[PDB]
Amino acid sequence: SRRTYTLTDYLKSTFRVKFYTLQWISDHEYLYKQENNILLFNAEYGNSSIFLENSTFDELGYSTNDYSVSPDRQFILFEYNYVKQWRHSYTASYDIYDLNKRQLITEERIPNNTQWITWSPVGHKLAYVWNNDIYVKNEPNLSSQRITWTGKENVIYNGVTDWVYEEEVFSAYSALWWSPNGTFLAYAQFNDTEVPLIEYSFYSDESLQYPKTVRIPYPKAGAENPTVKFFVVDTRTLSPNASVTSYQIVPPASVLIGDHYLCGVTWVTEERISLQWIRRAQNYSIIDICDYDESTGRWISSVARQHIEISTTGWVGRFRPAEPHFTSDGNSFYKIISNEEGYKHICHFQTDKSNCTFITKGAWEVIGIEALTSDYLYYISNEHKGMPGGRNLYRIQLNDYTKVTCLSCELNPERCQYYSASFSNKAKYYQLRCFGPGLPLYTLHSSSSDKELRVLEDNSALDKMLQDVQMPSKKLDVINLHGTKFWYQMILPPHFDKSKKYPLLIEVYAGPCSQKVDTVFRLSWATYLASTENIIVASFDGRGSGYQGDKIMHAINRRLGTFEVEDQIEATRQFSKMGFVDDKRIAIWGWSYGGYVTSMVLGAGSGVFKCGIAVAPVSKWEYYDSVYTERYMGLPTPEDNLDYYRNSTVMSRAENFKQVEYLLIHGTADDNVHFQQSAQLSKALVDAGVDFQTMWYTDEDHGIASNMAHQHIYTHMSHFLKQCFSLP
Amino acid sequence: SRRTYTLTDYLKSTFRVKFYTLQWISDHEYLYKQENNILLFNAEYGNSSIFLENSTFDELGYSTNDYSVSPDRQFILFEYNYVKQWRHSYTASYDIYDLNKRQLITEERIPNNTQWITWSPVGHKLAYVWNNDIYVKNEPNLSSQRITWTGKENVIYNGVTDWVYEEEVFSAYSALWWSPNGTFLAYAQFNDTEVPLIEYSFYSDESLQYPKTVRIPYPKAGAENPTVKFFVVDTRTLSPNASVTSYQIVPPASVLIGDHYLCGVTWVTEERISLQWIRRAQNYSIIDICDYDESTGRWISSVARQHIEISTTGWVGRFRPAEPHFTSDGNSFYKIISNEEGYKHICHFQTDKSNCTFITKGAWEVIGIEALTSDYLYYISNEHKGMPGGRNLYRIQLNDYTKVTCLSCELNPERCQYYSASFSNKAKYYQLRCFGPGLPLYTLHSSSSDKELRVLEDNSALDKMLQDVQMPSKKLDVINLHGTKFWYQMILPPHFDKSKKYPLLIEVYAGPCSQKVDTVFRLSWATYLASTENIIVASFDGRGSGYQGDKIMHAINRRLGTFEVEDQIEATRQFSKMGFVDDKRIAIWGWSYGGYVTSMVLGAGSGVFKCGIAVAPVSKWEYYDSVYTERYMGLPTPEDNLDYYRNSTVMSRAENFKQVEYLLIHGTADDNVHFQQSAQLSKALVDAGVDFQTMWYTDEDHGIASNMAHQHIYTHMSHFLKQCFSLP
Ligand SMILES: *[C@@H]1O[C@H](CO)[C@@H](O[C@@H]2O[C@H](CO)[C@@H](O[C@@H]3O[C@H](CO)[C@@H](O)[C@H](O)[C@@H]3O)[C@H](O)[C@H]2NC(C)=O)[C@H](O)[C@H]1NC(C)=O
Ligand SMILES: *[C@@H]1O[C@H](CO)[C@@H](O[C@@H]2O[C@H](CO)[C@@H](O)[C@H](O)[C@H]2NC(C)=O)[C@H](O)[C@H]1NC(C)=O
Ligand SMILES: *[C@@H]1O[C@H](CO)[C@@H](O[C@@H]2O[C@H](CO)[C@@H](O)[C@H](O)[C@H]2NC(C)=O)[C@H](O)[C@H]1NC(C)=O
Ligand SMILES: *[C@@H]1O[C@H](CO)[C@@H](O[C@@H]2O[C@H](CO)[C@@H](O)[C@H](O)[C@H]2NC(C)=O)[C@H](O)[C@H]1NC(C)=O
Ligand SMILES: Cn1c(=O)c2c(nc(N3CC[NH2+]CC3)n2Cc2ccccc2)n(C)c1=O
Ligand SMILES: Cn1c(=O)c2c(nc(N3CC[NH2+]CC3)n2Cc2ccccc2)n(C)c1=O
Ligand SMILES: Cn1c(=O)c2c(nc(N3CC[NH2+]CC3)n2Cc2ccccc2)n(C)c1=O
Ligand SMILES: Cn1c(=O)c2c(nc(N3CC[NH2+]CC3)n2Cc2ccccc2)n(C)c1=O
Ligand SMILES: *[C@@H]1O[C@H](CO)[C@@H](O)[C@H](O)[C@H]1NC(C)=O
Ligand SMILES: *[C@@H]1O[C@H](CO)[C@@H](O)[C@H](O)[C@H]1NC(C)=O
Ligand SMILES: *[C@@H]1O[C@H](CO)[C@@H](O)[C@H](O)[C@H]1NC(C)=O
Ligand SMILES: *[C@@H]1O[C@H](CO)[C@@H](O)[C@H](O)[C@H]1NC(C)=O
Ligand SMILES: *[C@@H]1O[C@H](CO)[C@@H](O)[C@H](O)[C@H]1NC(C)=O
Ligand SMILES: *[C@@H]1O[C@H](CO)[C@@H](O)[C@H](O)[C@H]1NC(C)=O
Ligand SMILES: *[C@@H]1O[C@H](CO)[C@@H](O)[C@H](O)[C@H]1NC(C)=O
Ligand SMILES: *[C@@H]1O[C@H](CO)[C@@H](O)[C@H](O)[C@H]1NC(C)=O
Repeated sequence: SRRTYTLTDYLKSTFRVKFYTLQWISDHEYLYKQENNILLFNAEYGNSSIFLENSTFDELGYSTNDYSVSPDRQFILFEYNYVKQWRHSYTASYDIYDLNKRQLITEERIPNNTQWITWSPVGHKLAYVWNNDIYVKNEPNLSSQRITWTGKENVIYNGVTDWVYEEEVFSAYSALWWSPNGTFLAYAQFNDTEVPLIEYSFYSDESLQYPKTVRIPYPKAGAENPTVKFFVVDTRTLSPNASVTSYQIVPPASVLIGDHYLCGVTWVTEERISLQWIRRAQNYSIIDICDYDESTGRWISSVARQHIEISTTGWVGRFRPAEPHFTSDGNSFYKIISNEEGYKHICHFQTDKSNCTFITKGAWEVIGIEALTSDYLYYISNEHKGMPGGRNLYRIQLNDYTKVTCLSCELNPERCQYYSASFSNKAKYYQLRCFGPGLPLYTLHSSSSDKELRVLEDNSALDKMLQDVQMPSKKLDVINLHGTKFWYQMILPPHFDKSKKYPLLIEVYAGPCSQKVDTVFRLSWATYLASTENIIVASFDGRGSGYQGDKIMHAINRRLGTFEVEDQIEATRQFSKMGFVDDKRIAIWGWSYGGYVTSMVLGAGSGVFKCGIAVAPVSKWEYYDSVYTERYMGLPTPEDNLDYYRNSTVMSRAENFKQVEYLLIHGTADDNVHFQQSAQLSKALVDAGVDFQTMWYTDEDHGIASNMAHQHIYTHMSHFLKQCFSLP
Repeated sequence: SRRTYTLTDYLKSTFRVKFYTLQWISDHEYLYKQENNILLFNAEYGNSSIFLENSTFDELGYSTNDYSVSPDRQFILFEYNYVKQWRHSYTASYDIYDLNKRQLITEERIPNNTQWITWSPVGHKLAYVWNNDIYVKNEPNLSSQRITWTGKENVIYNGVTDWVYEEEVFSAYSALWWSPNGTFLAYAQFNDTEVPLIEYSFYSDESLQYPKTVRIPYPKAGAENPTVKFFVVDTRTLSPNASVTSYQIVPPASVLIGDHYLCGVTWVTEERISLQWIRRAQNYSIIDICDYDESTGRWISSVARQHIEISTTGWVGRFRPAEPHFTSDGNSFYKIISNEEGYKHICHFQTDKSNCTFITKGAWEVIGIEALTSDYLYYISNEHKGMPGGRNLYRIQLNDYTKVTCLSCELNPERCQYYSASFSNKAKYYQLRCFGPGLPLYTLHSSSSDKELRVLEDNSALDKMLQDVQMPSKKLDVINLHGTKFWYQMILPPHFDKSKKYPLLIEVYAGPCSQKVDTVFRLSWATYLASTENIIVASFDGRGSGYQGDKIMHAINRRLGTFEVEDQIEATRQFSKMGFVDDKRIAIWGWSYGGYVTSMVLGAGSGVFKCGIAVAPVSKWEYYDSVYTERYMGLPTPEDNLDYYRNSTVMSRAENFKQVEYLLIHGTADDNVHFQQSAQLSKALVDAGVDFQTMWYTDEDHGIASNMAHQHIYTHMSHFLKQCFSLP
């Protein structure tokens, strides 16, 4: 008999899952890193030529973290000195190389500690942020022109997001957007003057005698939020002895009236820009299409060019409103919005008309719009086979919504049921990325007749390797809760014995619009637990989960910690009846919202779970950030939703932990879910005379992802579970 | 059958040990709190009368935390609104109550948040500290006179100590001293301007949305230290419109030359004061006796009145240089110093001459000088039976040092071997306090006849309750390590069967001048471990331990973490050979320095210990305070002792932890041994791939003493030990 997938196999990634990352640079060509050099492929034929010899990297005096070729191909940025900040943010040093002269620009260099940098969409202009201010370099070798003067550490950010905007609104650090042709440079200014500071200790290397205190303007629920300003700069007049020509665009009056967020920016044409704003409440957003007035430099908005989007049952969009996809000429756009029935579908809008027309419909949802031509619209949805945890690429005819074809559905039906796509510049070619249920598969296709063209990466090596290991099997199925069909997944140990009662581990996320059940292939900790430790690992998507319509997703609106926690319990009760499950050994674990749900479940007193592990959990919503929290909970005031904020804390269920074995884990430098959350929960448990276990991870943040900490937590969690399940 | 002493019995103090706290107020009277009344006792004839009826307390309107009667018995101070700060410091509100007119002073009340307050030694003058400044009230009903104007939060302290002086030098918050007749008020001023701040999070009550950051000027080893100034205020001129008459006394040149500490103050007569100073190196201290010059108001210092004390093998004194005890006239004094053999004994000094004469001698040590009269000196020593862990009261005739009597040695030889004493004014009577090995016994005696007069408290009630429980016995004995005899104690389970093999827990402190082996009776966690769980708990005092001469104590000078750690290992190795120890089940635990030694031992790779628990340990000397650390280690510089600071960290031993089960515990609000110490240690263990267990305690300080935390830590450690010993 073979061997099993071990914890070390997981921790050291002994079984490599290959991928194929390419960067389109034209309607038919893409850059790809092979053996350290940047190759240039011609999708059409498959022939490649060298674009940058690995040799050039060696001659640089540092490790190249990332590269970015200019749109006209005359220059390339070299990113080094990478220093991570939050989830997307970081600082770095940059060198600009001249691909013509095949030399390295040395005059007027990009500054040290640059916060963000980007080429214009055409040519080779540059805009970057340094010390919270924006700078523009029209030519690599020329000196930069300062765009903003208000930048102030921890107070005013120009061109980059503050903490909450990076994490909860844009999911990006960048807040700069060049116009299609480089005339205009739009940017947002964030003002955190009145945002309270979260403070926590950072111990750093053993050599530091006194700990450092980290301070971050971070708006917790109901607190003062950062304010925002959007401007469009006319770069044509940037001159050393000239002022900066910029125009401030404000949101329509229906949002300007109170606290709001800027949630999206889309350039339509050189003279048309679409701004998307949302009220602080987040159930009311509006798109404002503004046109440039050549005679005054103003950006004008009109009531006819404005489009509202609200939600009466919940919040708008999944984590933010979906983005508008404009036609080439900008006279109309396609965007995903909720149906009359609550399902997210593509609607066609006239830029200056309010009524829109849905072009897709059904008891399923469009995930996103991937590409748009004059003739077609390509999108991703979970329509196929009615499985919401599946994803496929579809193409619909614009002049006939009856003609919709599925480009990926039948390519490899057993191996591939979960895809994402990447199209070349005018959608003439697309790369399909299959993430499971079988081994990932990357392939290239021509939009003309949808020919397979060629395989880019098929993971044959991993496949050869895995046939010698006793892998667990993954099965998806459905169970009915309160008249609704909900999906679950179970990772089952190899050589499954129906007569044996296996211990069961429930892995949970369960946050609003979460999806823990899908057909994605993963080599994870659960793979190990099932393969070597014979533990069945299962996940369930109940009320509050996404991609199945707003009736399901919005079910937990204003009441986080109720129906989603309850469904995890009821679903587990059903699993516990299966003959091959040892109902006396059921555990539950989760990270983040999953840690919160795990804790609420253990504190429910259901008698269904023997033990559980919460990693970096929210323990009280008033401790989490304003943007995410308020979106689902409203404000913690008696006039709004205070009662539901107060009875949804983990601390309120403290007494009930006397019935279970609990492991609470948290990184001390978590800037996201503050260590404070676990500190407050451990204290209430201690105050209740409840015994449990904890594990802090010094200086680790929300991902507890440094190499050693990562190995350590999974090793520590595996020992705790084995002890809970009486496993040798 | 019988009950055993349980964890709950320990945690809830079911078996109460009683004591008898009294306050001498004259040569033959003392106050005592009984049934909440303040009683006035007459030692002569044993009769008693009510000094303050408890009715008074009931009429107050707040919980009276404590009280202090004025020396002339006309007023009484009531302390309420007590709020603890560090180990000795706290703030409170105070009412003054007139005993004659049995009414409460309501005019010119003492301010709230007062930091320290004390009556003058005679009369009823008051001196108090508020907002870091000193104030004097000549009468309870009169407005106070401000004495200092430099008070400043976290910077300048007048009349009270800063953090390090409080914890390591004075072992008190108070820094003011009235002269015997109340003429002068001396006080020290501490300047923390250049002391770095230790910063850490305090989460507070669950309702606090954002954690607060605590900041304390705290000097770590080798860092900038607080500076001090000493003044004597002539209180006779205090008047609403008069300036403050004061004189600054500076240390002698030999100490003034560099960083130093004021370590003690002793009023000799109304016109003579003794200041004791020590160099930052702490192997050099000097006593400077200053005389008041009536014609100029200054306090004059002279070389003939200066006395130097140094140490060539280590530091001066035990934790500070011993204090001088002056005769009534102030022409000579008695003080404990190390003799030529390295044993601490009483030397008689002439105030204006440098040579002294020893009045005690032998291979044992004087612990302290308790009282002094024109004809006798009373002291406590461990001479009896040659056991360093025993304590007795002796009286030596001043005109004939060969004449010494032991006053407590034979009162109750079996029950009482560890005494402390408290003498009335002029040493006419003394209360004797017996702490073990039997149950505590408090007695009152007459000094003229040395008759026992009466038993104040004999704990006969506790004795009765304990006859019904299976109590463990405590045995003290000796072993030889490298040719030197050292003491150890073992708490043995009831019905100790010399033939069975019991698990063994080593409880360690082992810091410089520590004494974990004594004849004190204690109802502890260990009592429960022996009585209920049948675990032998042992302690051992090896190299570095105190009360056995400098050769033993100074053995670890400049090398903490070496010999005392090795001695714990070798002694246990010998214990494991005694026959009744299950060598497969030996553990070690300790708090503070003991937590440090516990960790160094586990990291030694001796294979002797299966597991250990360290509570709030030091992990690296450079992280601990300057006063304590430098005393034994010198400076962490390559010029001085850096090499020994560097290889004495627990982290340097991380790799050896892979062989043991370890539990690391620390309170997050520990202001003494910063959480940073365990946080840096766990980070090193994670980095080395070591699995271990952790337990933080939210908002708990160095004592992890809140009621619920106390129960929680011991319950958690019991579970861990029992699991390590395979005990159900
Ligand atoms: C205020 O003072 C009066 C005394 O003047 C207090 O009354 C005394 O209270 C104590 C404590 O309850 C009584 O003692 C008890 O005696 C029996 C022995 O027979 C013993 O079993 C108990 O353990 C305890 O020792 C004492 O007899 C009683 N004395 C008088 C004169 O009544 C009163 O309690 C005080 N007020 C408060 C509320 O503290
Ligand atoms: C950032 O926002 C703050 C408001 O919180 C602005 O501060 C105000 O500025 C005006 C004009 O300078 C003053 O009259 C107010 O007293 C300020 N209020 C506060 C709270 O300071 C600040 O000007 C904004 N900064 C930018 C660049 O827009
Ligand atoms: C907070 O309180 C609400 C209202 O009492 C709880 O909602 C109820 O939950 C029970 C389930 O035990 C249902 O049977 C009721 O119908 C619910 N009432 C409402 C108004 O919907 C809610 O569960 C509590 N939240 C938490 C996290 O405990
Ligand atoms: C730090 O290093 C010193 C020097 O090597 C250690 O002291 C030696 O310890 C060995 C083994 O116990 C003895 O045999 C040597 O005689 C010691 N040398 C000296 C000069 O003392 C010391 O133990 C180390 N400190 C720690 C905590 O490991
Ligand atoms: C838009 N805009 C600007 O352009 C601008 C500016 N501040 C400056 N300078 C700051 C110090 N040097 C001189 C002024 N300029 C540049 C400028 C202004 C007017 C004429 C020429 C150049 N601010 C604060 C601004 O908001
Ligand atoms: C398991 N889990 C989560 O829970 C989760 C999550 N992403 C989010 N949010 C969207 C991105 N930014 C804010 C958080 N959460 C929800 C959450 C995280 C932490 C605290 C509270 C809620 N992901 C990607 C995830 O895998
Ligand atoms: C010793 N001494 C003092 O006495 C003193 C003082 N500061 C004051 N006052 C502060 C505000 N009111 C007036 C001055 N006084 C009191 C005082 C000085 C001179 C005559 C009368 C009263 N300082 C700083 C000082 O060191
Ligand atoms: C067990 N243990 C200790 O260890 C200890 C101690 N007292 C001290 N020092 C003297 C008084 N105040 C400062 C510390 N330490 C030694 C120590 C404590 C914390 C860190 C490093 C050394 N006590 C009374 C004690 O019982
Ligand atoms: C550069 O490319 C060559 C093939 O063109 C390859 O053999 C070589 O390994 C590469 N250099 C490296 C190791 O970066
Ligand atoms: C591919 O080959 C064709 C010739 O058929 C050539 O024109 C084209 O430039 C090549 N592209 C690359 C990048 O190799
Ligand atoms: C801009 O101003 C600077 C002032 O030093 C001057 O040297 C430069 O020539 C000016 N630019 C022009 C040509 O207008
Ligand atoms: C939007 O949310 C707010 C909660 O702050 C609520 O009061 C308001 O009625 C909501 N509007 C809609 C359309 O439901
Ligand atoms: C004790 O009795 C003596 C006389 O016998 C008396 O002077 C004294 O005041 C009494 N003490 C008390 C406090 O009762
Ligand atoms: C405190 O010390 C600083 C130097 O560290 C000095 O500047 C300051 O004046 C001192 N303050 C007092 C009141 O002694
Ligand atoms: C002190 O001076 C004040 C006025 O400044 C006056 O009212 C008061 O009477 C004076 N007190 C004395 C003791 O002279
Ligand atoms: C006191 O310590 C210093 C510095 O560590 C040392 O140089 C000196 O020799 C010591 N003094 C004596 C008398 O040992």
